[PDB]
Amino acid sequence: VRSSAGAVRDAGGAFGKREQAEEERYFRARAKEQLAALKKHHENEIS
Amino acid sequence: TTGRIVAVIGAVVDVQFDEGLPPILNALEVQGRETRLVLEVAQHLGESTVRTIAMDGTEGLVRGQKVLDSGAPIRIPVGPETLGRIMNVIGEPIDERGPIKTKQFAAIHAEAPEFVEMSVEQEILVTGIKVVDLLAPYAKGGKIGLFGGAGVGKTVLIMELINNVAKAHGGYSVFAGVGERTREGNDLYHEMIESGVINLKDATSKVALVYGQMNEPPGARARVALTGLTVAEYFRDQEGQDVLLFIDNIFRFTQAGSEVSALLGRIPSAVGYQPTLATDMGTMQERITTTKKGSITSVQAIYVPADDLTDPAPATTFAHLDATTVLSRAIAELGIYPAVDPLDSTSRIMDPNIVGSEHYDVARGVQKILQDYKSLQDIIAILGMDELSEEDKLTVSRARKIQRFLSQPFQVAEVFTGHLGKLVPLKETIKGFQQILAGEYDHLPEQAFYMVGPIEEAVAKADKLAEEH
Amino acid sequence: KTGTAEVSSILEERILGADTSVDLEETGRVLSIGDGIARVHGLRNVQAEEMVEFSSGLKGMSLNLEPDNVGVVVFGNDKLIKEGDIVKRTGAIVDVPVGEELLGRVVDALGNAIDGKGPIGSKARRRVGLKAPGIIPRISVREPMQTGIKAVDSLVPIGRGQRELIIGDRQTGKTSIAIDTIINQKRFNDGTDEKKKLYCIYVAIGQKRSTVAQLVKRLTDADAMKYTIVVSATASDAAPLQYLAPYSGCSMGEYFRDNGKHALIIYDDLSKQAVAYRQMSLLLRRPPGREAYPGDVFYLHSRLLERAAKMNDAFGGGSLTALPVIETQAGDVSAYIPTNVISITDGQIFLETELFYKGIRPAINVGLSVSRVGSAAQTRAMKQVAGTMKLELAQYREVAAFDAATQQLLSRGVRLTELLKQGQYSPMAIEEQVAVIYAGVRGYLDKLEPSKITKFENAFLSHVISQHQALLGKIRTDGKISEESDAKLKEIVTNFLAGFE
Amino acid sequence: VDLEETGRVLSIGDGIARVHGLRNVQAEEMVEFSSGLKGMSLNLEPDNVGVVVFGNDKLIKEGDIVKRTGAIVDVPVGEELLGRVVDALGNAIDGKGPIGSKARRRVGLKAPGIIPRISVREPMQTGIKAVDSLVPIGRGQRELIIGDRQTGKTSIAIDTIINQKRFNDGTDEKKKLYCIYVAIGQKRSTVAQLVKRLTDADAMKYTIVVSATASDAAPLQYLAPYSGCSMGEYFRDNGKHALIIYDDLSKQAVAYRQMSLLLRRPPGREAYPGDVFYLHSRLLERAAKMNDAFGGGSLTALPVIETQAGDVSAYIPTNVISITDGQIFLETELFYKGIRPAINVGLSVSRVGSAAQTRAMKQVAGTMKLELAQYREVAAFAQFGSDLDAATQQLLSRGVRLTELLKQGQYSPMAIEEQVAVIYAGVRGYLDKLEPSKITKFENAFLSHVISQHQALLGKIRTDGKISEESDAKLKEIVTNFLAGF
Amino acid sequence: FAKLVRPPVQIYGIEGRYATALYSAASKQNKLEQVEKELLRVGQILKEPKMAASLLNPYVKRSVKVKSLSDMTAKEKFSPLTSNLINLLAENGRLTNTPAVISAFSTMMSVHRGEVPCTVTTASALDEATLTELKTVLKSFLSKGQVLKLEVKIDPSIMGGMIVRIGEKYVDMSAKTKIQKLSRAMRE
Repeated sequence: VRSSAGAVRDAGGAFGKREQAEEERYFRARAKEQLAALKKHHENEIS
Repeated sequence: TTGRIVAVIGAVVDVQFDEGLPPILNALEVQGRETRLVLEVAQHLGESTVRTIAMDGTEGLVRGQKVLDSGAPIRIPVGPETLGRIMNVIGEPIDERGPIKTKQFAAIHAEAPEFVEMSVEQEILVTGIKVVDLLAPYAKGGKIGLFGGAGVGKTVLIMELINNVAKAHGGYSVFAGVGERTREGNDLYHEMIESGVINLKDATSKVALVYGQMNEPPGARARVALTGLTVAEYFRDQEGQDVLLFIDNIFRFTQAGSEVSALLGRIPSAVGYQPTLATDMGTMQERITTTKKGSITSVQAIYVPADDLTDPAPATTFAHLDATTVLSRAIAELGIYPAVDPLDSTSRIMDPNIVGSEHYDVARGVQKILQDYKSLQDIIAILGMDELSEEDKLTVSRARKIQRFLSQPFQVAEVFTGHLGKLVPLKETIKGFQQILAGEYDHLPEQAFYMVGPIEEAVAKADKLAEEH
Repeated sequence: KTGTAEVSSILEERILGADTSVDLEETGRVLSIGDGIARVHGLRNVQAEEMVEFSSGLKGMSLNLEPDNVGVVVFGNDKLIKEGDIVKRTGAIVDVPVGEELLGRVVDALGNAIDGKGPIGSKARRRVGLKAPGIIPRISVREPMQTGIKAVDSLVPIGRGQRELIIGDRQTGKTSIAIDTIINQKRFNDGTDEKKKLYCIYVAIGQKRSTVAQLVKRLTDADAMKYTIVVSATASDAAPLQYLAPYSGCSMGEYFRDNGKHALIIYDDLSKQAVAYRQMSLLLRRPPGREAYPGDVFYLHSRLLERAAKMNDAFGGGSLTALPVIETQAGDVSAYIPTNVISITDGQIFLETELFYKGIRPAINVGLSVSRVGSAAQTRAMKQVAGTMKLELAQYREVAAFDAATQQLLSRGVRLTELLKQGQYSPMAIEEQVAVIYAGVRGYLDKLEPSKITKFENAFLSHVISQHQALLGKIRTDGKISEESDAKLKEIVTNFLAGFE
Repeated sequence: VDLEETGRVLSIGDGIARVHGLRNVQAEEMVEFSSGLKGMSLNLEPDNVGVVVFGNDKLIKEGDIVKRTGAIVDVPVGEELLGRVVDALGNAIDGKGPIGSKARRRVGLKAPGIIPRISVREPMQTGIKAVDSLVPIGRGQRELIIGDRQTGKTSIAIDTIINQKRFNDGTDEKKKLYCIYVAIGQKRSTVAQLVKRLTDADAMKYTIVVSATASDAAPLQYLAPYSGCSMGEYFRDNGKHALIIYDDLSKQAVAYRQMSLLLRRPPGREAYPGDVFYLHSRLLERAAKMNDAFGGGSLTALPVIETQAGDVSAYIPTNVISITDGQIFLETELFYKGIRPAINVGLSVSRVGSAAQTRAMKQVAGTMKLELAQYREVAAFAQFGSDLDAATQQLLSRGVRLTELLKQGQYSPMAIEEQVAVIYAGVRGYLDKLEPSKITKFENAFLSHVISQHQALLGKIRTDGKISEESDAKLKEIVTNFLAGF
Repeated sequence: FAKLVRPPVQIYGIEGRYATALYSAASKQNKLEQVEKELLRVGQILKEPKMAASLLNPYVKRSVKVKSLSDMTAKEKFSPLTSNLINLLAENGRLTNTPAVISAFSTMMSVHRGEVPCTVTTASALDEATLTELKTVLKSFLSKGQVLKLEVKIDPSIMGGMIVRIGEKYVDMSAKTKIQKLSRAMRE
């Protein structure tokens, strides 16, 4: 046999559900980061 | 001679004909039925009555019904002349317009391309499709299998791709609703009326209508394979125009020959199919394509019903599919629209000698990056982005962005997808790929790349987000 | 093959030349009396799939045919059958009386009542041999149909003539789903718009006598049964009987809808139909397949499903609507019935009995239902609300398993999902549905705790009705985006919610 | 009427030929029908014989009086087709015409016995780095090739052939060999590309064409095993080292399956009958070297294994493993993970043996494989990566360096000694400071530097086949210049 | 569903069904001996080699087969039940297996004539006078209607004793069997 890369995520069970949810949490943190940075950049380009 | 109804549970009928059994591929009409009921002689059982493939409803028949022996397959005209109406394989124009009579008329049972006389090159039949160009660019006139499921975007992506390419077919074209919905039949009729690549009243028919609908039983629904092969041969020579061919769907079609095998008492395959159901289907795949005087840019739908990726039906599908279109219904479940199985589909125009070293290399690196995305996804599922390494969190964001940039909402999709189509330029696609490799939106949100066209358009969308934030 | 009459049963009269007198067109002796698998001595001149009438009145459906022997169907419990019996083949495709005199009358497919409401008052006998609609005959249809459950009309808008397929397994409220639709289909059928006034069809296959009587109590209690057709194939429903019950619905739908009735048929489950047809084929010794089931159930069931046509202008203008409800084996999507419907359905609904296992009642399998019909048959107001609601519920689901602003979003979406819930047997008009939709799109109680919202939603519907029942009918008849009714809603929302605390 | 060597079609359907007559006709012979259809029957009923339509017999109506020509399967022999595209029916393949092959060898070819076998010592021209590295193929070897859709299986084959065709175009006295490889179950476009590249790769110089089309007759698919067996035996008993490639193999299995199914013979597991052992191993067991008595030729075989979703328990695969003197496990996800070659190495294995292994390349592989396993031994740890034990970190880097070297180039065979040299440089630790993303281009550039300059030392080692410590150091210094100077 | 006259003998197979039908047909008019002679004659009449060839000719029409059969049966001036039975069997293609049915009906008519089976075997054959004596010996075992139709046999393979099959009774006095029993004892 063989084990997949993200094999559990491939299965995506409650573990995979957690994978999705933590992706949500961390990627949303980074997304707020990128969005705030872009707001700052827009503020910078305003002048 | 003339067969006479003898003894049958329906269409599996050896009709008593005074002389013997006609030659192979014999399709004879039932004299004495409600409608023109052509039945195909298929079992060389002898007995002056050959168990014959009747495509029609057998009800009402009385034993002894003497039928008209023809002796060969159905003959109807072909060529680009028949274009403009919608006709049956028997030639029955079901466009409520009577016989759309053409010139080139012949029987359907024939051979495949010659061992020395076909076309021997592959030309990328580009269409500017975001994902398809991004990784798996197609080619001219090949066996491209559309691995998608039922209600799985196959008809949705089909509408998008029809809107994209069909309006500008190289020559004439053909489309088959092989077991398509009758509701879909009427809707597709209205759509062709509103499509112009084929025009109902107008002679703008760079396309050919064909229907093998689900309410049409297999006897016809399983039989239109030879009709499509002959139509492709015509577009090669008789219709003689650079033609892409649409035919959907074949899963219920090969399954239809399977269901027929039982009446044949033919051996159930692994999925119960006819043992030679594969033989025909592979041979069906061998009939008409790009050749010296042949050319068929036929689009082949690879239905994976029940999402059974390794289906024996999918097995035969992969067996001859010169081009692969692997959907990832999981991706669509994740909201992907496009949603293909990226590291899965194969296409020859994705090669350094073909795609160019840059494009093929970029696509392969994208595949590797997405593989890492999957791998580390579970890894995170264990730990999470708390341990996200510098190379890793970077990889995570980049892979999310690649997935985002993968999809786009079309204008025909804008009916549901809201966003109208973005005509993705190939150079724009490769440029967005290189920029993402650089990280063109490191400070920005990848969600702009989602359901988007050009990467610059995504930068604009992210700025719009900055406004809406 | 076994020479059936190779015995002197016919061979004696053969060698003695005594057999010549046999009625050999549509009658004769039984070439085989056995297991209801009927072979008839002669009657070779009988039509195929024709009607056979035994000398004991029993009906025969000759499908298989030896040259004169046949495979015919014992339309009844034949414990009294006799060798060589006489079946006077009626020679006809099966037909039975049709007409909305049945709408409000509980008879069988052959027009046979079981509840004692009298002989089939439905007008004319229709042979179910109905094919697919024509390209000229058929066109796109997008008129609304009676949904009456919040999310039901919300995301899977009910089209007048749309053929549903609602995935929900054993004891998943599938019957409850049908009852909810009927209560929704009641007020629509309980309307003066003959298009809305639906003399329609609904049935639950394998509805045993107790199930039948309970469903009858319900439907009559609904009084929409008056404008409804309801047959309950009880525990003894014959394999031919249950098998053609969908065909009975097909002929009935041709009758009314093809005469322009915007009407709906609800038959389930075709999986039981597979069991019945397979029981026949086993009795027929016919070649079996997956689960011994025939692989040709595709076209056979297609005769009903694949002919899905909402009566267009050419078909009278009504609707020949269907509402299948799928029942998973174990989530066995690839089950013969399940894979087939998947391979067949173009659009289908799914219910999450796991959410019902989670306790949600109702518990539709969010996302898992498919509405390729889309919102074209929902209120453009409901369509506008749903444009947002789709993303709202998605995000509510997208990160349901817990940013704070994202936390605010998740709280709002979870509260909204809680609000969208409905009770047991409580279908109604979509007006209060759109009212709560406006509440959520305004988040009119997203600050009220879902437990506080648990009663706040009811209080909101109540205070709105006591405040804008007139404006309710206004937005209703108008249908379009009522900014005036929108501001009235904002005010009455401040009233209901703000005055609720 | 005829009842000895001519039958008359009794009752048919789907080519199910059981004719009346030719009772005294011999068994297993390809005979002409009343439509002249030269075809073979096996199911000799008491009353008839089940005849397989050797293709499509639409030109044969029922009742046809088939004349049992008493002619068994006979196919040509001799290297006249080496480079020529021919079909098994005496026809051409690409329409490449008469190969100048005249004879036809009856189906009566048996596999060699133990005495008729010869010890295998030929290091196979593999053109794929790890292919020759971990385990090349002996003189007449037998190694499975497990793969999936568009898996690069034919691409690994192309690497081998490109390594092979040079000597096929060449003359190296121990490398003089015969080549034939099947494209069974092949699309017309695929076969056309095959012929076109065989020309382009010059593989159409010394290769005898083997392939079964998608439209190829199922009986043709079945005889194709026998066809290749006889074709190989031609040069094998002609002392020429020969090669077979059962590519694919499962297709003919399904073919004979449908055959016996029509014949109503018992299906067996997955409808596969025992011939998966009997008929398939009937050709498979011959994967050896014809003795010096049997000519001294080698009968190599390269069967192709379709991993149907990795159907590891395929009765096909089941027989294969019990028969496999070697197998090709492919870590296709690695190609999907960019690593194409996608080597399933710890998964890969070969039971043919090292009697055909260059003791130089053997010396290289002895450490390369141990390092690869040790890397694989804790490669899971690489995930975290951080705090890597210095021994573990170094083992990983060696494995990391190898992973950089792990890839392979389509249709890009190379010198085996070149790979031996690259692995030797690694063994020197001479690659420890090359960034793996660039270490690949590094090794490539050092390779170019040698093939220009140390090409002299390259031939020195090659013809030498013996790793002179001085020659070893000379290559080491050439590489050190190439790399430090990279 | 004819209550066909089961002959005193009952047969099985397609031949058995045909035999019961013919027993009904003949017994209707009891032409057992008459049609029996007819069938004994037809056994060769159809055994005309060209007749068998045409019947065995797969390239021969079954309709034409029945036609030529009718011609040949009128040539025999076939009895009515016999003629229509010949036609029916040809329609079934029973011409391939007609002689077996003839033999079965023969057995039926013989048992109708009380065909008491008997088969006399021993270590060999023996005296004809002793043969009549043993026939008488069996006669006391034999019953009413039981007419001695013995199958005499010589069997040196039978080490000794006498193997007398009679109807169902099989009296194998075989001293080969005695030897077997003796060996069984000699073990113990």
